[PDB]
Amino acid sequence: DIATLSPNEQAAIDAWWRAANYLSVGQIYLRDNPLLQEPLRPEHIKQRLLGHWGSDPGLSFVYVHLNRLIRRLDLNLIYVTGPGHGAPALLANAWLEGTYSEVYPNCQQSTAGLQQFFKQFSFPGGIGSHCTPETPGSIHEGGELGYSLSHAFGAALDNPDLIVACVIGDGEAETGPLATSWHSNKFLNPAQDGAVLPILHLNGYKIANPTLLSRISHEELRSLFIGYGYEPFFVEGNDPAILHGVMASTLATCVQKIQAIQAAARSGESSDRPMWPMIVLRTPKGWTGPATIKGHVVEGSWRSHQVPMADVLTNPEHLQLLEDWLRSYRPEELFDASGAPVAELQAIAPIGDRRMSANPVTNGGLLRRALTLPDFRDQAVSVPAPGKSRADSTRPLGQFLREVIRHNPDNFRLFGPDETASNRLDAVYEVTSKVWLGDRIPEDEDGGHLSDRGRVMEILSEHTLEGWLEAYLLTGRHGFFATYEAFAHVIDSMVNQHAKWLDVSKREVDWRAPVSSLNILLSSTVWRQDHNGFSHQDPGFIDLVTNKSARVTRIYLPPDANCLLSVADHCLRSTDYINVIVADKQSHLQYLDAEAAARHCAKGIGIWDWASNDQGASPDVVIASCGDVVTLEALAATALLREHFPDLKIRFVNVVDLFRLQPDTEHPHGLSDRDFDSLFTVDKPIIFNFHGYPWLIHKLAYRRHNHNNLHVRGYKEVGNINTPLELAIRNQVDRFNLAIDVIDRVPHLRDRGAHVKEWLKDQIHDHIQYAYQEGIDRPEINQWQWPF
Amino acid sequence: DIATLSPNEQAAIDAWWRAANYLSVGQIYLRDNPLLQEPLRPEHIKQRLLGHWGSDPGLSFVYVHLNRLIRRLDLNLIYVTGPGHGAPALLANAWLEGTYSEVYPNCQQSTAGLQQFFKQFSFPGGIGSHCTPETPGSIHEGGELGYSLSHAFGAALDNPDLIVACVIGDGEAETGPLATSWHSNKFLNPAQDGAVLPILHLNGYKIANPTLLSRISHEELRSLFIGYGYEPFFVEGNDPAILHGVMASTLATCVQKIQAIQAAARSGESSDRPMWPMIVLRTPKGWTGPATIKGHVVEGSWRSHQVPMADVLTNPEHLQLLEDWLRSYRPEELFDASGAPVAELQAIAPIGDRRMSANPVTNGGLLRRALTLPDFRDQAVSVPAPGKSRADSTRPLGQFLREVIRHNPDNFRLFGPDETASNRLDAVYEVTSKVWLGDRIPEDEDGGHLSDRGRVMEILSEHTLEGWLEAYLLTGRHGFFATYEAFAHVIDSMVNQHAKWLDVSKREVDWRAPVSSLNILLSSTVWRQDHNGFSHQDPGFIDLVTNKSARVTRIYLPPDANCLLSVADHCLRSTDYINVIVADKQSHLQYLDAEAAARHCAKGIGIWDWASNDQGASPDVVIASCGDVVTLEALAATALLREHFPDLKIRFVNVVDLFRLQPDTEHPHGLSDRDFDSLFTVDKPIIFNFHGYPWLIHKLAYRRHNHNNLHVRGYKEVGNINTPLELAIRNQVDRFNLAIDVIDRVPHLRDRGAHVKEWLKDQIHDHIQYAYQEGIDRPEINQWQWPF
Ligand SMILES: Cc1ncc(C[n+]2csc(CCOP(=O)(O)OP(=O)(O)O)c2C)c(N)n1
Ligand SMILES: Cc1ncc(C[n+]2csc(CCOP(=O)(O)OP(=O)(O)O)c2C)c(N)n1
Ligand SMILES: [Mg+2]
Ligand SMILES: [Mg+2]
Repeated sequence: DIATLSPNEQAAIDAWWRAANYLSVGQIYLRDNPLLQEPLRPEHIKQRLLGHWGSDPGLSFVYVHLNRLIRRLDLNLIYVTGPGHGAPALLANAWLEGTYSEVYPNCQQSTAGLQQFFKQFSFPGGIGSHCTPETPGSIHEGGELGYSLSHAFGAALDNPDLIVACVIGDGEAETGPLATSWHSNKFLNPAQDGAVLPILHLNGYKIANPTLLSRISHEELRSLFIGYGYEPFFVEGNDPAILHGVMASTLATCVQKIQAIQAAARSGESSDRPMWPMIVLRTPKGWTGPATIKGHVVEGSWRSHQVPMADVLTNPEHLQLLEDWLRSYRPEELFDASGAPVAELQAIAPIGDRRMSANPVTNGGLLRRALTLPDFRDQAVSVPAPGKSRADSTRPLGQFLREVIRHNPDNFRLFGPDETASNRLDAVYEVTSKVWLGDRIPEDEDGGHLSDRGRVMEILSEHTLEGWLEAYLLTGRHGFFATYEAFAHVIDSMVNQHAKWLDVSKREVDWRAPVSSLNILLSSTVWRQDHNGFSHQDPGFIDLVTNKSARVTRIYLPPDANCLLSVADHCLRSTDYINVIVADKQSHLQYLDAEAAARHCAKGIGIWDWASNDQGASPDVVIASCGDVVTLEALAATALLREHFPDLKIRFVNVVDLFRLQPDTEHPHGLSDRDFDSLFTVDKPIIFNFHGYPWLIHKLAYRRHNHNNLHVRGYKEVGNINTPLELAIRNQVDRFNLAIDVIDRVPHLRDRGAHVKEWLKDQIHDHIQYAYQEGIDRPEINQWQWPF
Repeated sequence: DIATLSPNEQAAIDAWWRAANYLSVGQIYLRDNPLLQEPLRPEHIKQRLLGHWGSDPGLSFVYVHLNRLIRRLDLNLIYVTGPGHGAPALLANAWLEGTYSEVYPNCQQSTAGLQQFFKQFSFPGGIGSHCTPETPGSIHEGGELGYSLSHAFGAALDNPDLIVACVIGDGEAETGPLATSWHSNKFLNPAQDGAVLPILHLNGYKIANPTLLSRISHEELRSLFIGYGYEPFFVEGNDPAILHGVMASTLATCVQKIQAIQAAARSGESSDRPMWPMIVLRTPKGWTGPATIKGHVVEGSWRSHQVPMADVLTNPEHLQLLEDWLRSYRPEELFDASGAPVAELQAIAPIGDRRMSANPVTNGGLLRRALTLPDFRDQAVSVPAPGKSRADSTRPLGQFLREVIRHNPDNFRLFGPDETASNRLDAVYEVTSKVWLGDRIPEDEDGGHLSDRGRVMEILSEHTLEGWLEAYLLTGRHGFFATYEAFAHVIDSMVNQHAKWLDVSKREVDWRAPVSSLNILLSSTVWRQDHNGFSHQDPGFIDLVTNKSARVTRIYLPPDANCLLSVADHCLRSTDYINVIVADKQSHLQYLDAEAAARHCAKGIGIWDWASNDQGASPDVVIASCGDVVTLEALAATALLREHFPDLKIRFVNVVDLFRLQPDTEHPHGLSDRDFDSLFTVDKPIIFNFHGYPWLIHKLAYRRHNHNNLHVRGYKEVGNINTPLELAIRNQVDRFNLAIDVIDRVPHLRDRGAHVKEWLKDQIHDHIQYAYQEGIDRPEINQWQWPF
């Protein structure tokens, strides 16, 4: 009889819901006198009110009913919260369960604890107004709307017994990212993955406008969610006495369907995509607060958002209304004399680790197991001569990722936006295929690698693809994101949200265990100009992640395949960083051996001895490169200069870890002044080729002593369509432009390099003319290799 | 008998479709011998193949059938293209119509012209592989997928007789932005707006993966689009003989419904939201190219994306197959001896301006009419004393925008992501309300401002909101975007796409008339930290738009309301810029009179005489500010310094136009070296308060002579929750931190300013302690005003 509830246990559910609402109101308003033992006075109210109330009753209404199902059916849920500004509702229920008392002993379950509990919310030196990392049992910050549903599916990607209850605000459902995330049920395998129970909180209003989904007809709303692949169940009303029975019955039915779906799939008798149940709530906005305030409707309206009454200190009448509002929950029968919840409320709280706020899944770092990585030197290419052998850069990486999948069959996934094949990572398909969970045709088997049990996630929407990965990591698993650099601006907002989550969890919150790292691989960079991607690519994503501190983000630009393996191997072991790896899929030169590449990545930046002209003497110029396309151009320029000026001494420096340039004061990761002055001399000119905007190097190396002698070339603009070398000429990162820049900077070459500079300009013109006539570069340009 | 088509006219339609397909293949592959008069040889094939073929037959199939309806029903369409990489299909049909010959006389309709026509595509010194601005009759670039449907609705926002046929690739429909854009039919008013006929090109595959929408059941697909508010019609098959009849019948029926919908709405007898017709195409991908190539299925598969055969010069067998492919269209009966389309094809082309490629709507600058702007000096606040009066900053702007709406009732709209009321722009509601076109309840009137004829567009999603505006501008109308700075990262990718469109159209394309400017207003900046927005706001959007050159983007940071009006007035007259206006909604000080604000905006950066300490003497320090919150702190610091050091001489410089700092060499807009050295002295230290990342100032003013003496304070990081003054202290942009920095930099104060520096530090500590105890700043901090 799970569907029906006894009248007495409905009272306990109702009492819990009132208590949660009372604590929600207290946090927003009160600063002292939590239990209204003495009459409310203006010194008890917070001066600045920033909390949100409109969505709080709805979140608490769902939370109390989910707790009922946990006690009876012994489930485990995590309750990903969409609105995010309904943080008071989550904290209030966590406090009642006892989770908040355990995590924060200061906010004890007593009258003194309540005063501290109310005081801290939305207060300086206290918790924030959203679901920040300080919130127990929270994986989604919720401040930026649209990513709640994708996070729900990410947390359920490999937890077969987990059920994720994601509450979505209708205002959030208008956003782009969330509209696609509904389709993510077609990538969820019932046999080996958990279930997501999305609940659409259709209160009917945003801050100031009716929501789109509330104002479409009931038939259209039902048809919309059937099209998404769900089976919608509607819970509508405004009377708690009726809604308690309806909500309990509907939730019980939905969970039975979810268990029925999983049981059939795991038995192997029904391997077909099911209609996942879904719940729609039509509760009024703020449907327990004041009805009218200033002659306007406040309950179930857009005015219920955040604070119904902002002016309470000034207006004594409003303060009386606020006091009447608190009394409406009848706190005298909810808390005992000491200030703790009465025995009635304690009896219906989940016990121990079953509590949604205390679920270990939310604090995923506790469940994180280190990846069993194979030795990457077994996939490294062979380079008997550096700079003379040619091989495909991403083929070794695909093989390495294939091995990682084999040895980590449950806690590793590969995320790629329909470009894993385009990125030349087909080696991963030799063991596992892409997960589809949809209908299949015979032509798919020949062409594509599709199966229900697939460790590679593919969908064009990079918003939901990024959402899956972030939730996957915060749950304690590992993953690798491989995409194009042209489309990195799409996930720009999501990376910022994840970046601030890691930063806060690392420093401010001490009970948050370290989660795995967010590894992003960007291929097909701006310079090659592949067939895919728009004409005007942009390396601006590298700039936007540098705004985040070096304590949370790392950027790597490996020059060849072996260095890519070392970077990939190292970054699969890190914990609390956003690693951005900029590689290129085209067949390039190979410079570093397996052992040499490993040492190079350990230093992050080093001098290439085979390319450097003279050791044991002071260099005349330091030529540095960061990317891998620009690395070839820098080497080609070095070959030209050494051929035309035999006595010129050149030191070649290649930098892989971009944040090594920052001084040691900014971060312990950066190079010290002595170490930096050793690589880049204190007085000789530095010619720096860089994949990306040339100014990013100036920002990092601004505090250095020799910054005034640093000359950076890099991406400026791209024409409509160009050959690989013509594009380099336009941005002046070409081999000839690099050689010309060296001649200008070196003092003793200004008079002696006049003849060579003229010849170099002729080469620039000659190659451009050939490009226009033939559309391709000369054969000796594509087949260039280190001559010394 | 529009539905049925005569057998003879079906032959003409088929002949046109074959001709369009033949030209599509020629552009991708051929470089000479366009009509295959001589046998195909490897010297005729392009060396590098970058064109896309998979989507080309589908686009041409729709295009030829739309042209049939234009001739018969005298419609006018624009054919917004979603795939974008199907550029060859658009150019081929433009060539056949004659539009391409007229716009580009070099590519004449002859054998010589065809050779030039094929040669230029995807070739250096030629057109690109996407729908760049060079493409006749194109408003959407299509390179970044997901924005096609929003652009279709933007183009029809005020053209009552226009019908927009938007073709959407199924892979694009997976993206987040496009999933929301389906709901934009609920903001389109049938009475006064055009219609959008979205066509879903469901070929079943992307580059390497089956598409999500193709693999859901037919019933789910139908239910999904009924939920979006459309009435889906399915056109399925692979035999052109049958599809020609079915496609013609379906298109004719859909247009009759669209005309029936508009006629009923304009008659006033049915003011209800209708079910807009929509079409789903299930044609195979590349369903006229080769069937098998290397033992794999190539037609109607993911291998048909871009080029079916990449190795043609190397493999003689593939070249044979390519030659057989071209012959399959039978070019001998499509082009005459001279190389022009036969009289049969010419007879079915639309005449003159009815051609979709020649429609003036696509080249919106031709239809652009200047906005009738009222004198902004009638909405200006009064400031008898600068820096002493306090007034709301956005209230005058809302009144000004209300006047603009009244005098421009047809070609001006205001776009706001459900924050116009929160942004304190309710003055606009005094004349026109928000457009809803959905069901309404009585509570809606009493509170919100909703009506079918509304000039304010409000949807929570910012991808579709930005998409509407960009299409609105490119169609020749005007608009104003008002949003929060915290959510500017969402429209990050869309702005870059619009930025490159304006840049290419301004320089490369000469027949593109100048469209109106994209005016973006960012309110509720990071410093105030209002209730809305996540805790960790970011001013990074300002940095990203600076990566674009100053020739396409402008950034303004007005300090008060009157300067905000002048900036808004000026930027409503500009044409080809992306104007970013960073204001703040909170009640601030007012510094500039209506006349003074006008002069200040004309110069872009000037010396405030009332705040400057001593004229006629060399300043000891130049204090500069950019934003408006930091402007108050800079003024407060000046008041402290002038109070404690009477003999200190301070020059106060306020900069509104950010790009004025760039040297005149970078752009003619920037200040000359003499002008810059006049404002900021050549040798005295400069203390620069900046709203945003402090390094952006260094990037702009790097080439200046006095850059080494420039010290920028700005946004660094934000705590979980802070008061307005505590946040400034953390970032050291506070008045006390500013005063301390001045004491350090000024050489003759480092000894005399020891006592004052200690007192300033005490003030910092004292205010922080009060904030922690009370949660609010001291009254004398909020009520500060210029004392001199
Ligand atoms: C993309 C985006 N647009 C706007 C906002 C501003 N915002 C913060 S909370 C909120 C309300 C969202 O409404 P809904 O999801 O219905 O929430 P509820 O009514 O349950 O509070 C809005 C618009 C945002 N955070 N992100
Ligand atoms: C957001 C985004 N993801 C991925 C890409 C890369 N891309 C460009 S075209 C394409 C194929 C998808 O095209 P589809 O919509 O299926 O069109 P059709 O071939 O049916 O015309 C892809 C993945 C992109 N440009 N933008
Ligand atoms: Mg809501
Ligand atoms: Mg497709």
